[PDB]
Amino acid sequence: FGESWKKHLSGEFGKPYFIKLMGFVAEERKHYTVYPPPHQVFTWTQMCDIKDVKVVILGQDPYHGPNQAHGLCFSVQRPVPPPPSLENIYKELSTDIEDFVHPGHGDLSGWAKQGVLLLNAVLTVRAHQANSHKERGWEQFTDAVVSWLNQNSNGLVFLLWGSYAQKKGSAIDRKRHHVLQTAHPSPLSVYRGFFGCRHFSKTNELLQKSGKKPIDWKEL
Amino acid sequence: FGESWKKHLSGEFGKPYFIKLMGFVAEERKHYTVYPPPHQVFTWTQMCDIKDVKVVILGQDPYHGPNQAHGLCFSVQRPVPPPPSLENIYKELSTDIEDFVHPGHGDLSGWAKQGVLLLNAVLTVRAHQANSHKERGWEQFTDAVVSWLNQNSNGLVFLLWGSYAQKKGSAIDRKRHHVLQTAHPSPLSVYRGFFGCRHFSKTNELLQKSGKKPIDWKEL
Amino acid sequence: MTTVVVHVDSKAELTTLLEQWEKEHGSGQDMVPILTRMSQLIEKETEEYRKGDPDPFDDRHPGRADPECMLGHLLRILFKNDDFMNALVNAYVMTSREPPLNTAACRLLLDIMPGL
Amino acid sequence: MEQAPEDQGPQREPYNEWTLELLEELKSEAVRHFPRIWLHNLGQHIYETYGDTWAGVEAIIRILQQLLFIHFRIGCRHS
Amino acid sequence: SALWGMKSVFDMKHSFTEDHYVEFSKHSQDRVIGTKGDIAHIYDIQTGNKLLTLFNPDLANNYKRNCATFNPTDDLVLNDGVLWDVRSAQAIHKFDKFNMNISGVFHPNGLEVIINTEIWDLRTFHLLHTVPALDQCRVVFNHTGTVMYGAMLQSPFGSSFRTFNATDYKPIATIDVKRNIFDLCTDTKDCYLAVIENQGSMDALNMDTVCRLYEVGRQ
Repeated sequence: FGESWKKHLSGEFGKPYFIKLMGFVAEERKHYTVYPPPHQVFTWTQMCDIKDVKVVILGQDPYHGPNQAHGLCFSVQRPVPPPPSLENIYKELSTDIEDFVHPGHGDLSGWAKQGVLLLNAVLTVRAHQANSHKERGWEQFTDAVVSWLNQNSNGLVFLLWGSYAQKKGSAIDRKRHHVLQTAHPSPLSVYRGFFGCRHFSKTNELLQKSGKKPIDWKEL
Repeated sequence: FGESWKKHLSGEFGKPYFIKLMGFVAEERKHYTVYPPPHQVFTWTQMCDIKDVKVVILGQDPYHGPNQAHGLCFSVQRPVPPPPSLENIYKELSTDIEDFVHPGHGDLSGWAKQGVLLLNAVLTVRAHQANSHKERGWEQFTDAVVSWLNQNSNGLVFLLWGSYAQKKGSAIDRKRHHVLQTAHPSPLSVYRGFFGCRHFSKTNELLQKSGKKPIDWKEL
Repeated sequence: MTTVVVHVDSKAELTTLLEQWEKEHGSGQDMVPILTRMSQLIEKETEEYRKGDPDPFDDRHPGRADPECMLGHLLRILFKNDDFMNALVNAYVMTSREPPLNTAACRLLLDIMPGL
Repeated sequence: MEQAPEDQGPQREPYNEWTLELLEELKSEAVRHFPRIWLHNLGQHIYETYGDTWAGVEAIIRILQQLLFIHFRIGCRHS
Repeated sequence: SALWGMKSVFDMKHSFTEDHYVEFSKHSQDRVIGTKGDIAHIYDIQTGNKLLTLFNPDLANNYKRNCATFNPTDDLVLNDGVLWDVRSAQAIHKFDKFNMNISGVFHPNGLEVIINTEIWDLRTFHLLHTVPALDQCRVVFNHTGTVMYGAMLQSPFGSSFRTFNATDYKPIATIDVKRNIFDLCTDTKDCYLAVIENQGSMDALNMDTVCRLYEVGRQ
């Protein structure tokens, strides 16, 4: 776990739902298999810092199969064949990056050092089961993280694609930041809008409205 | 209009929808009758100050009949017979205030000097017509006011009753403030929850968690 | 769009009338040589309305029917009175006894004769 | 020569209160015969179109009594 | 149900909280009968007490719409399709159920009993006749008792009328009223028909139910 992340995240503990989270999910680790272990929950708070966060991309549900996911949202292990929606966001990357290189795998250890907050909303779910758990405390623990970054850190962006990400972080101001939303990256998302939009420039381009640490998509 | 309100509301003008608002609604005043005049839009920014705002109560739609409303939300003129939902919030006031006095009218010039932000969301609609207009700019002009008060002023409360008020101001923090929501004050609101809840103590009671300027409900 | 006239702007001749009585909030004058135009502008507007050979079964308004000429351009203005000119129906009938005090009244209800 | 009788029956002078004494009662029987899906949805449909203006308040007591009559007339024991 | 008063003063002169359908007594009008479910109560008007409640659990048909009435001699009651001699509180003769809804009515001759489409006798209890055009219609007779009126209670209700004879039950006319008939009452002096008809389509959300007066016997 990264200590400088909890420079002011000490106001994450003392709430009536936190001990509901780290004990019962540990109790779910003492009976069942919730899929991501404790040494993969803390990857996003270890690999990147909090000093350079520039893109906020949420994540709805983890990957219930064994030996697939590693904590980051829309992410999977490298020997896993790559997931289709992450294979679907690659399609717009060719049409906007002229120098399109190919990842060839599913580990997202290349964009994580850029300034993207690849956060799953509920970090752990069970093995072989998608949405078994109730709101055991993974939601508001992140809700106290997302809207907290509206105070201290700066330079974010919200590509809150899909109605699950629209409810969590919509009302954050548009003077300090920029919020652009469209259809889901999955091809199971009949009402279109994602299918050709050129949002992926606006990681490189909306930072020209700020002037902060730059981005290259092609770190793969 | 109150000048000290616009101590820092000068960031309300320079957006692409503001001239869409004060010209076209004035154009709607140059063809049709939008019901509340310009000398009743500015009552909430005149009668109370911004230095003492403690309760945030939204308002969905104005009162389309002639000689009824005067700008504040859930409010109507004094010779008008009182509206039923404002007559419905009176029912819980008897069951919680032991010294229950009666207003006898519909002008809310008694609670406005307390610390309640009786704000309509869309301030003007047409005469004899409820929801004729499109989003001509009344919404985000208030959305840039409500979430702006999350920065400068302090001590608010959110009795965001009804799903129209839930979308606007939900995600404001619960460390600095307190958000309690229930069913609608109207008796047309089949799924119950409003019908006996004792929320009206928590204007007098949640300020004991803050310690600011006090409230008496009985100023009527 | 922007269908303007090649002659003098009759709508500006009506809008210049609209800034007088709406500013007559009891200003203390008698509008009887100015409200002749409310019969004179529209009969000038009627004098050119016979150009297209109209069908005389039109009990509706050309603001609903014929947006090509200056009749329907102007009937929608002073019919959409915003319950303000409708007071003059109440004012110059309940408080009307004198012949100038009906001159601003009886010429003008037939000036809204399709609007009646 | 018929003299219609003097209306000395039960009067309803607090119409803002007698409605409130019965609008709950109109909800107190429609839930006893119907699911609350249509009850909130039709109540929302009038509130988006009549609002808090008494023109939906009597109008829901129109529509509820117009259905609860005919639903006790078509031949459903409850619905 | 409420027995009001219509002389000159309008008041609930007696109150009932129980019965879904009340009805007078025909010849001597001092009795009011009313029926909840399968239980029918005989009331007085002078004091409003329960005079005699008649029901036999061993014998009821359990119709959907039970409406206990009187014969015009004020001696027999059709509760649940069972006759009832009101002299000594006994049952007489159950009928055979056929149509799940309608508990029957008396014909004004004092000779018959009209269950929904089966025409019975009062003293031999034999099925005289069966008119299939009486399929689930509420019946209204003339004051003289010389014609029967018919309005369908079928979902639509009453796409037409149904004019019957009171002697041989021959159909006279089915005049086509394009709207939906909801109720029907006629004059004592045989000149008008009070007809509650519904405007629009079959809309349970919007009902515009007007009253349209007809004239008897005019083209």
